[PDB]
Amino acid sequence: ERVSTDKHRNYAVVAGTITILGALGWYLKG
Amino acid sequence: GTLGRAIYSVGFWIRETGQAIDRLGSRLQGGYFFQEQLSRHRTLMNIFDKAPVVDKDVFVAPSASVIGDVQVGRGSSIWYGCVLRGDVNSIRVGSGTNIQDNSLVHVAKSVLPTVIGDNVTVGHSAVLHGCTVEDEAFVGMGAVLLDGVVVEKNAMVAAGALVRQNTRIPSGEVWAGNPAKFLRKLSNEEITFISQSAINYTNLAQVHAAENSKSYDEIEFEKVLRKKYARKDEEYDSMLGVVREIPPELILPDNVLP
Amino acid sequence: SSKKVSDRIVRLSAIDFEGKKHEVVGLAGHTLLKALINTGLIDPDSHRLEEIDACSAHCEVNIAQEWLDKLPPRSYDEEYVLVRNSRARVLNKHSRLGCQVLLDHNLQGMVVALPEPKPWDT
Amino acid sequence: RGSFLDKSEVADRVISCVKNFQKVDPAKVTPNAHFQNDLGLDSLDAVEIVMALEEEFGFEIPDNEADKINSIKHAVDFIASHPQA
Amino acid sequence: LRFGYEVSFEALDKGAIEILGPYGISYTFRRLAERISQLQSGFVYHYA
Amino acid sequence: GSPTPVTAFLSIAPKISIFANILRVFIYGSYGATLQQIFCFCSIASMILGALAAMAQTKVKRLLAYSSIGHVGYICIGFSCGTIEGIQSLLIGIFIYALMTIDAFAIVLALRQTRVKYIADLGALAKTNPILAITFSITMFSYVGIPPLAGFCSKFYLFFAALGCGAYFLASVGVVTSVIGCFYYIRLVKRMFFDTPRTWILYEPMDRDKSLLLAMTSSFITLFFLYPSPLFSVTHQMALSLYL
Amino acid sequence: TLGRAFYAVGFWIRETGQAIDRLGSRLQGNYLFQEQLSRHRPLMNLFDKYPSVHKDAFVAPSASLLGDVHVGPASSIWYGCVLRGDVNGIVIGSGTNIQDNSLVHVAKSNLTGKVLPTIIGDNVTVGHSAVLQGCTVEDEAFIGMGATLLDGVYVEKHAMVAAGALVRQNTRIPYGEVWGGNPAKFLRKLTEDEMAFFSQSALNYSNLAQAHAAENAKELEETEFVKVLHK
Amino acid sequence: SITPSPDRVKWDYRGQRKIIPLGQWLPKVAVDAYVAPNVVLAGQVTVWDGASVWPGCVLRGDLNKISIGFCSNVQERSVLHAAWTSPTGLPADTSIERYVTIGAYSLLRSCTIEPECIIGQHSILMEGSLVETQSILEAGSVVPPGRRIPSGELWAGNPARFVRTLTHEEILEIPKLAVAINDLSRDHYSEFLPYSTVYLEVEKFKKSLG
Ligand SMILES: [Fe+3]
Ligand SMILES: [Zn+2]
Repeated sequence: ERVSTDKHRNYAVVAGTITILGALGWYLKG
Repeated sequence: GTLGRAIYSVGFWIRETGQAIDRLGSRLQGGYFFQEQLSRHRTLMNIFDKAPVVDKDVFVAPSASVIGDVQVGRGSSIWYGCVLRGDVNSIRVGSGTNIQDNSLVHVAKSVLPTVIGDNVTVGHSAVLHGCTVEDEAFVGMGAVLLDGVVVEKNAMVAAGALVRQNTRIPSGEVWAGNPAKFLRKLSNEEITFISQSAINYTNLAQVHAAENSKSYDEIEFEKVLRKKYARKDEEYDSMLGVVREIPPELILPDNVLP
Repeated sequence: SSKKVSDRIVRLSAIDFEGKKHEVVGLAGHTLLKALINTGLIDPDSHRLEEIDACSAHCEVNIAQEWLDKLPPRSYDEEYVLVRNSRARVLNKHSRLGCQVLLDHNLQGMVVALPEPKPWDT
Repeated sequence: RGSFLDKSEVADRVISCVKNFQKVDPAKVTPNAHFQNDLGLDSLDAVEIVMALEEEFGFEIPDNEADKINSIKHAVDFIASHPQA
Repeated sequence: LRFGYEVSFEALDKGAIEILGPYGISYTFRRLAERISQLQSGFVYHYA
Repeated sequence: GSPTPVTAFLSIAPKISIFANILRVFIYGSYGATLQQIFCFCSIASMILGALAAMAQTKVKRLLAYSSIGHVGYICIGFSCGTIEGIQSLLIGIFIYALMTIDAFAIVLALRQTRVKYIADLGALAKTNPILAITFSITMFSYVGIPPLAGFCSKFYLFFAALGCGAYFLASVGVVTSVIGCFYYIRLVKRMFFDTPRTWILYEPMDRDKSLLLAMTSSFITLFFLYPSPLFSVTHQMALSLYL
Repeated sequence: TLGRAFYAVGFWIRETGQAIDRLGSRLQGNYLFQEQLSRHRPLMNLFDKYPSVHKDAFVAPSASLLGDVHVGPASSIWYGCVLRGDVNGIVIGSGTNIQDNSLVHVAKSNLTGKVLPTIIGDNVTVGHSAVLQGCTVEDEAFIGMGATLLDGVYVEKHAMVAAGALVRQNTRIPYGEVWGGNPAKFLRKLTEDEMAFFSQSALNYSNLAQAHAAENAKELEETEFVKVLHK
Repeated sequence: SITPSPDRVKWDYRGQRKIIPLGQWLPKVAVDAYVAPNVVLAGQVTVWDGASVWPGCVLRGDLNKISIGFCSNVQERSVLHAAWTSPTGLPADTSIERYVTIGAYSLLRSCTIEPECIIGQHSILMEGSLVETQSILEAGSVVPPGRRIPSGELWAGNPARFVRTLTHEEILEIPKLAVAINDLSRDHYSEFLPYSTVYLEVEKFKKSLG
């Protein structure tokens, strides 16, 4: 009732957040 | 699972932030803007404890506004934006007839009730104010019919014609002009064209009702199908061994095709 | 002095490549190419601008010698277009571009022939 | 070079084709002559005339157009106005 | 007054200068461009 | 004949690779005045006939092809001088021509939505799509070699390499060809801006993928004259590093 | 101006906030924002030209009041009406009626000349399909059905333009007269009985408008909402 | 006897859809063009760049194509329609070329309006009619089917009749009027965001119901 049922979209969102975190870490460490 | 719940919570936070930003922008507008609200417009309206009675096959457009004592028969059509409010009196619209878009079929007094017969067309933006139109007549686009006018069976009022009070349009006759002079005799081919137009517009009304009575899911599905089938490649289809036939959802009925 | 359109209507006929007889209706002052496009035997997207520069002989129509005497003769640009845009670089002596055929009641009743269509996409 | 047959050549060929019928006579044949009345022929004679004309000119005549070839002038006009002749 | 139009304008400005200037240059370049475009005959044999 | 993406790729990508190959096989390996003479004759022919044939063309793709031939002729003058400045000019010209060709073919693909075929098709474009008309006119003027735009930088530096080259004949032929071949670019600009055709061909809007690339390329072309030092230094370093 | 600059900035901020909201909705899997709903508003404003409508004045939901309309008390605007006052204002008095499918609009652009604001008085019927275009109508008047009134038309008190009449620019309809015809011309003088009929019609039509507003103010049908939503 | 349907929508919680695609025919609106939220474009409607479709009007090209050209203005509450074939045997699709101003209560059906035209309100153009280039029809003019309005002329009357020829200065003002209503349409356009906020209202309604 309060959960996203799309596994592919959830994996895409996880990958996008991981990408943002990795880019931020790369910028900070560079 | 837990990932879905976490993503839902993140989406809820993002949605709340977006709504807050939207409210801040609306406040910064200065209060001039009029926020868009729900429809508030009702197609069928019950007034004076007196409800419209429309058939199950009549196509009444959502933009059309029918109020009160309108009684519409089988296979009829009331197109977009047409107004038929029988509140001070009654409006009786027969079967197989059509009242085209942006038109008005109002009734007055409390006695000159509005009567429209069968297999009769009332064209675009036509105004009726208590007429008695018999079966298989033809009122053109923009024609305005005043109080107490009677149009006989197989009679034509041309486009943009004022027909005054108590005027009678005789059968097999055409009336045109601002004081509505006699024009012609409306020959047999013209009468056959009138009947064919009534039938064709009934079929068009059926198609329009079928398209307009679709919920969100059907609209989205047909939009996806139309977007995917909008353009086709035959070289790659032949290479793959596929045909890509048009789905029946986008197949328009042959009744409305030339 | 009612100023209708039936006076401007010019009715002519066209036999297309496979030999089917067609009836073509076009207004006076509007070109034979426009009349054929409205009829539907010429691809509208193939020829859009009614100009000699934009014409690549996709409006070419073969006309009878007894009808060539009723319309102005071919211009140098028209002859050049016909010569260049052809299977063989020769002049057909019976064909004229549909852009330069200005329809009129003098040409009303004219019979034309539509040759095999050519590709135009890229 | 050239897509339509010359009008004079078409007229001469059509006249010669008509002359090659046993029932007709060269005296009563004219460029404007009705097959049924002027030449004194029948329905089958007209049909055979149309078929002979189309065989000579090497292209098939549609049914309605052939039905409208009841005169030598009509035949000449149709043959001269057709690109497949 | 005659020199203003018969010689200076018609014979020189609209005459020799223009004939040997933009007019003749335009005509010669048009015909030369046409002749050059005639080379691209669309034949594989011609290209080879 | 080939589809428009195919011809765009053919016009853009192979030029730089083949010319770098030519530099590495001829300028380094078989460097000798006869090769520069061969390429001098080829450049003369390329410029002259490209201008002459593009003046007579009435199709956008064919005009682009002949413009590419002429600009290859200019790259060939840069090669046929075959010095440090000559090779640097060759590289500058290749970069500028690639940028301008990307711009022009992006605009062509933008107009491909409505199936543009002839030069007249883009007529009256200054009314329906104003900013597109100015962008394409800027591209055409860059192809011409008008100073404020990027094409003129490669142009005058090629001509300077030709003046230090000793090839006065080559430079004169190149500049006369530059004047001659301006006419069809000017005709394009006239078709967009000056003409008032009876009927107009309305063009559908672009995609963001082409729009961003076109905006970046047009900004680079228009504002290159404000800062050409990076490209000039890079090309000079490349020319110097060809040998040592 | 600074007001318009702030309006544009507010539009940018609202667009960004709505984009964030739609991003959150897509994260939640809620795609109902893609549902195309009618954006029609009964009262639509320009930058700083919001329409004014007094309370106890009926405005149909299908009616659209764009711009600088200034509806007064106890008046009516019916279904399908369009009231456009963006170029110049529309002033509408008290007790008047704008019947179904009517149009009261002000001229666009100044090409023809100065843009005349539209003025409609009190206790006046403004026709049943009329197309008023920047004219002035006085109190207790009866603009007829499907009547065209061009800019500069001045209808005086207790004056009637019959149905279908096309009153051209700079035409004055005087007291107690009826004008009709496509080249609008005088037909017959009015009578005190007809003037009393005009006033009584205005009053009873305002009463009918009050009844319509009372019936329309009812809460939206949850049954109908569920019927539309589910299949 | 008529049988009312119990499952009939008396309230759609959303007005008439602005775009009504019939079968595979999807109405097309240029991004530069402005169509008001109150309009109804059904079927084979094609509105090009710069068009100014004003509130309250309807364009039903289900029977045949309807085309609105560049900078063309169609004003409030007008009706546009088409049908198969015409009395003139010419194509019966409704075509309105560029720089054509069309008044409020114009009733257009199977018209062929050539570019740079002015048409007043309450003007009716029945099937097969064409108004040639650079022509003006004043308010209330009705043209019979198959009647044409010649180029460079002004026409008037319930039966269309020629009034006077048009001077060049008056002719040049038609594109100026077209672009003036185009500018007003652009002013109207800025008040609409790409996405409506009504979905928040429908979600609130759903939460209130459950
Ligand atoms: Fe042509
Ligand atoms: Zn009424």
